[PDB]
Amino acid sequence: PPPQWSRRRQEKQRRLERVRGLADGAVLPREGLVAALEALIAPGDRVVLEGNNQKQADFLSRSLARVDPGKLHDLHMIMPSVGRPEHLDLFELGIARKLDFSFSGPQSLRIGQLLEDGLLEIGAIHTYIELYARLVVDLIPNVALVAGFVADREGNVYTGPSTEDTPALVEPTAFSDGIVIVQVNRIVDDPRDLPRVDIPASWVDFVVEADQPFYIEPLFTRDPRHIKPVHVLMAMMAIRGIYQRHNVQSLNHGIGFNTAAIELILPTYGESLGLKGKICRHWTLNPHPTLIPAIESGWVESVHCFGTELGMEGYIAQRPDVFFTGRDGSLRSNRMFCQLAGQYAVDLFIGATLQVDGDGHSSTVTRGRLAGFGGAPNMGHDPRGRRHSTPAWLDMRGEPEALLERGRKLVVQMVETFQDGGKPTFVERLDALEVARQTGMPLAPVMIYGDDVTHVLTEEGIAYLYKARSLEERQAMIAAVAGISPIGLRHDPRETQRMRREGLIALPEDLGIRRTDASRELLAAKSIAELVEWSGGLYQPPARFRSW
Amino acid sequence: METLSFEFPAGQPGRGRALVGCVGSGDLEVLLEPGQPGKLSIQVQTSVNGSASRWQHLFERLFDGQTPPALLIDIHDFGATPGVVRLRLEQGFEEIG
Amino acid sequence: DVARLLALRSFTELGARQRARALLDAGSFRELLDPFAGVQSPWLERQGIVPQADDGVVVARGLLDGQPAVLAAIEGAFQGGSLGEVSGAKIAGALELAAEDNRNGVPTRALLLLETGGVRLQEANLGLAAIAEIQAAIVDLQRYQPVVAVIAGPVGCFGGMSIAAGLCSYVLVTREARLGLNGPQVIEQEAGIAEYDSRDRPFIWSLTGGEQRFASGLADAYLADDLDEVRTSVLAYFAKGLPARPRCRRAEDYLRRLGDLDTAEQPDAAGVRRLY
Amino acid sequence: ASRGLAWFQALAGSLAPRPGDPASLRVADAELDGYPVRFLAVVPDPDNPFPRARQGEVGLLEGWGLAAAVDEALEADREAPRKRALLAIVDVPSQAYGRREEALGIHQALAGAVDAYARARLAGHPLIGLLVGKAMSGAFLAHGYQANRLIALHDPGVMVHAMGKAAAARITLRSVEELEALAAKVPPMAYDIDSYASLGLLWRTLPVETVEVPSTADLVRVRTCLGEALADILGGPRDLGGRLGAANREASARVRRLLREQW
Ligand SMILES: CC(C)(COP(=O)(O)OP(=O)(O)OC[C@H]1O[C@@H](n2cnc3c(N)ncnc32)[C@H](O)[C@@H]1OP(=O)(O)O)[C@@H](O)C(=O)NCCC(=O)NCCS
Ligand SMILES: [Cl-]
Repeated sequence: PPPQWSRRRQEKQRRLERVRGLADGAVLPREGLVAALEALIAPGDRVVLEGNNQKQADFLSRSLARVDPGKLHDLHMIMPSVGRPEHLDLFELGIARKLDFSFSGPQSLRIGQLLEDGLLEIGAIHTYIELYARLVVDLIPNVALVAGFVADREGNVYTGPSTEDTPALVEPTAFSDGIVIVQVNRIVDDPRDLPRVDIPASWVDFVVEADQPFYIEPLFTRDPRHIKPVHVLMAMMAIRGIYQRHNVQSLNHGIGFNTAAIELILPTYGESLGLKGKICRHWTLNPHPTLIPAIESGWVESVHCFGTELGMEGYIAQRPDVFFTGRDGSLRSNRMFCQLAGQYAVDLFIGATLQVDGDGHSSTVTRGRLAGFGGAPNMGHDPRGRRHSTPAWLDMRGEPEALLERGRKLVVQMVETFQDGGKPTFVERLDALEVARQTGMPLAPVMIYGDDVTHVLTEEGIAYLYKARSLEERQAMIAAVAGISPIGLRHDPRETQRMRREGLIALPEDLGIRRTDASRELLAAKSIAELVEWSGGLYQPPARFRSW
Repeated sequence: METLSFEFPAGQPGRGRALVGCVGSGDLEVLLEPGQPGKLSIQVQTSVNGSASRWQHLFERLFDGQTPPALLIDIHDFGATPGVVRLRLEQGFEEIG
Repeated sequence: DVARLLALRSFTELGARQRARALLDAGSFRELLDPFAGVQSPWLERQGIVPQADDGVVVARGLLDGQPAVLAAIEGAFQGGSLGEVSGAKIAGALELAAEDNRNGVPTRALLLLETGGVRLQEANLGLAAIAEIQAAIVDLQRYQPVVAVIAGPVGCFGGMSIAAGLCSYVLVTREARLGLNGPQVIEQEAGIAEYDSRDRPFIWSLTGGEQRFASGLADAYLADDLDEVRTSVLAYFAKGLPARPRCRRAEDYLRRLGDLDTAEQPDAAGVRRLY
Repeated sequence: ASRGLAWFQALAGSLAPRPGDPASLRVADAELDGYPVRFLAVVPDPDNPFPRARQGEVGLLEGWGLAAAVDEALEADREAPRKRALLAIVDVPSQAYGRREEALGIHQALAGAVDAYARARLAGHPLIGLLVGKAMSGAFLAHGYQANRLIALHDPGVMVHAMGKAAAARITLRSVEELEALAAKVPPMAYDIDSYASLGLLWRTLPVETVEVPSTADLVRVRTCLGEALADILGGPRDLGGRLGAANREASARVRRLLREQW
C-alpha cells in the first residue's frame, strides 16, 4: 500500500503512537484525556464534535476546551447543534476558528457576537442531512468526538435510544483514516453486557469512561401547561383545514408549542371529526411526550425517530409496535435515516418560525442573532427527486389528469401573526437580509423559501399558497391571513370574501370552527403530570419539567 | 405602560356583563358592560408602549361592517399578541349575547 | 291521432331534475350540490318542517348546442318552489359563476326553470336577501349572455322571482304558467275578495296566465307543453343573443302608456292587450 | 306623511316632488362632503292614479318611475369624472296589492327598478340603502336591495320581511300566534331590525334621538355615516359579496364555495 498514495493513513498512524504509552488498547485514561486530545488532534484539523439536538458529548466537549491554545489552534468545528457553552468557548479561547453548523440553540446571540469580533468564522448554515452529506465530499473530517452509553474494551459502542447523528458522524471519519473517540458512561470488561452494538469497534479508535453520564437535552419536549388557547385555534385549523382536507397519512412536526397543540387535540378535536385512523398514521418524529395520548388513543401506527426525548426511553420500550426498537428492547433512533424519510417518504411538514416576508420567505435569523435551521430546510421543501405517488402528494396538482404535472409535498408554515414580544412575524424585509450583508454571507439565510410553502397557517386563517397562479397572487394570499402585521396591513378587507369563496384562504368560520371554541379543554393532557399518566407512569419527565 | 381611549359608532346597549382573561404576562383582561346607546367606548391600559396605532387597526377590523352593541369595554393588557387580544375580544363579545 | 294522444310528451309532467336533464344536451348533465352533498335548509327542522336534500332546486352544468351552460330548476312540489337561504344561494351563486366565466373567455349561458312561490315565508328574510342577489347576478350576467327564463307551471312564478323573471332577456311561457307579483290569495287577503278572487281560476289566468302575458308583450314566447318544443325554443333564444332593447330599459314607454290608461276602472284581460 | 318623506326632506332639502316623476317619488340631487349624491325615496301619494298604491306602496308607477330617475342619472355620469352616488331612503310598507296592478304587469315595473339600480351599481355608482322605516318584499327588492351598503336606523318602526303576518300565516298554514312564536326561534322569520342585523346584511345600524323627524344631532350622525359608507364603497368590489360575513348566513357562503369547487 504505496507511500505517496496513503499519506493520511501514515498520518493517522503517526498520531496513534504519540498516545500508545498513554492508552492501553482502545481504552483512554479519564484524567489524561486532555493530553491525548493534544496528541490525536492536530492544529487545523476538521473536528466533528457531538452537539446533537439531544445527545451531547459533554465530557469530551469540556476537556477539549481545557486544551492548550498553542498546541491546538485553527480547529474547524463541525457540529450539527451548538447548544452547550463549552462549544463557543473553543472559539474565544482561540482553539477553534471555523464553524459549520446546522442548529444554533440558545447560543444565537453569542455566535453572532463572536463572529463579529473575528474569533469565529462561519462556513454556512446547513440542515443536518446536508452537513452529513458534506462529510464524504467538501468536509471530510479528521477527528470525531462522539458519545454512547456503554462500550467494551474492544471498541463496540451502545448508543441506544440516543443513537441520533452518531452513525453519520462516525462513518465518514472511521473510513477516511480519521480518528474516532467516543466517551461512554461505562466500560464493561465482558462484552456480552452490551445490550446491542450500534457502532462496530472497527470504526472506533478509542473509548473513554466519562466523568459523568453524557448530557441529554429534552430539546423537543414541550410543557402542555404553556399551550394557550390561540395555539389550540391554529391546531384545529391544521387538523381540519389541512390534514383532513388533503388526507395527510404521514407527516413530521417541527419543534414548537404550535405543533404540540396539534398532537394534543388529535384524540379530542380529531376524534370529534371521526378521523381516528383516517389520518396521521405514520410519523417521522422525535418521541414527543405530547404525542403520548395520540399513541394511546390509538392514532399512531408507526414512529421513526431522529433522537430520543429524555424520559421517554421506558415508555418506548413498552411500545415496540409503534417505535423502532432493537432486539435488546430499547429505541434505535437514526437522525440521518429519519431525516431522509422526513423528506422523501412523508406527506407533510409543519413547523413554526420567527419571521416571514410578503413572499413567504421564512427564517429564524434575526438582528445579530444567528439562529440555526435545524431540520427545517430538509423537510420544508418540495422534494423534487420524489416520484412515488401518495394521496396527499397528488392532491396538490392543479390539473389532475395532466400526466406531466407532478405532485408536491405539503409544506406548512404555522405561525401566529405576532411573535410575542410585540414584534410582528410577517415583516416587509427579513432580518436575515441585513445579517447577510454584515457577515459576508453570499445569500441571505432563509430557512424555508416562499416558493416552497404550500400552506400558510395563522390564528387568522389558512392561505392555500399551493394554488397561487402568480407571485402577486401568492403575496395577496399571505397578507390576507397576516393580521395587523405590516404585511397584513397591505390587505384590503373587501377582497376577503372573494378569496374565501375561491378557496384561496380559509377562515376558521370556513372550516366549521367557531374561534371562541378554542380553549385548553381540548388538550388531551393539560400538564406534564397528565402526560405521565396517559403513559401510565412510564414517562419519567426530566427534573426540569417535574412538579413533585 | 400607557393608557389609550377609543370610541366607535354602535347600536343599542348590550344586555349583560362579561369578564374574560387575566392580567398575566402575554394575556389580557376584558370587562364588558352595557353602555350609552350609539357609542362603544373602549379604554385600554397596555404594558406595551406606542401600540396605540396597532390597537386602532385591531378594533377597526373587529367592527368592520358589523355594528357592535353599545358597551363600555375596559381592557387591561400585559403584552398580549394582537392574535390573543382579538381572540379575547370575541370571547367577550360572545358572552355578552 | 289516438296514437298521437297516447304519445304526448308533456314538459310540466316532469320534476325539476327531469326538466333539467331533458333540456341540457344529451349526456352533458352534471348536477352541482346534488342531494348526496346533503346541503339542506338549516332553518326547517327547528320549525318541525321536513327538509329536502337539495332544498328544492336542481343546479346542473352541461351544454346547450355545445355551448357551455348552467341550469337552475326549481322543484314546485317542495314548499311550492319557495326559495330559502340554501335554495336561493344555489341559484344566485350559479349565475354569479356564469358571469365570471364570461369575464374569463368562457361564454356560459344561464337557463332558469322557474316554478316558484317566491320567498319561502318560513325563511322569509334569508330567502328574500337571496333573490336580491339572484337579481343582481342576472343583470351582471346579461352584459355578456342572455338569461332565458322558462315558466311552464303548474305552480307558475310569483313573488320576488317574478321580478327576477322580468329582468331576463327572454321569458318563454306555457299556457298553464302564471306570472304575477302577488299570489291570488295574498291579494284577496290584503285588498279584499272584491278586488281579486283567489277561487276564480279562469279569472286568475285571464290576467296573469301565460297566454295573456304573451299577448301583452310581457312574455316573448308562447310555448306548447311539449318536451322537444320547449328545448327547441330555448336553444333558439340563446342563439339570438342579447335582445336589442329588453322590457327593463323601456321604463318611459310603459310609463307613457300607463299615463294614457283611465285607471278609474278595473282593466280586463283584453283592455291590457290594447294598452300595449 | 311617512318617515321616508320626513327623512328625504331632512337629507336632501328638496321636499317637493320633481315635475315628471309620479307624486309617489321624490328625487333630488345634492352634495354629501363634496360628493355628487342623488336621493331617491318612495313616499305616499293619496292621489295616485292606482287606488291600491295610495299609502306609500311601490306600485306600477313607483316601479317604472324609479327605473326612470336612476337611468336618468346613469347616462348623465356616463362621462362625468365621478359617478354620482344613489342614496335610497327606504320606507315602503309593501308592493302594491291589486288587480289593476297584476293585470298591467307590476312584477315587470319593479324589474325596471331593479335593473336600473343594479346597472348603476355595476357601473361605479355607489348605492346606499337607508332603512328609516318599513322595507318589505318586492318593494324593497326594487327600492333598496341593490345597494352596495345597507344602513338601518335602530328603531322598532324599522322592519324587514317579505309579507304581512296576516297573509304569511294564510299561505303557510299557521296562526299569527305561531309566527310571532316561531319568529323568535328563527331569526330569518322575524320582522325586527335586530334579527335582520344578525343576518349580517347591514353594514351599520345606528340609533337616533327622534326617528319621526331627525334632530340636528341625528341628521349629523346619519350624514357622517353615509359619508363613511360611501368611502368604503368607492374603489372596491361592486358586488354584493359583503353580505356573506355573518354566521347566520353560514350556508349561503358554503354553497357559493362548493359551487366553485364543482364548477
Ligand atoms: C304560488 C301560488 C300562487 C300557487 O298556488 P296554487 O297554484 O293554488 O298551489 P297551492 O296553493 O296548493 O300551493 C302549494 C304549496 O305551495 C306552498 N307555498 C307557496 N308559496 C309559498 C311561499 N312563499 N312560502 C312557503 N310556501 C309556499 C304552499 O304553502 C302550499 O303548501 P303545501 O305543498 O304543503 O300544500 C300560491 O302558493 C301563492 O299565492 N303564493 C304566494 C306567493 C307570494 O305572494 N310571495 C310573497 C313572498 S315574496
Ligand atoms: Cl430532528
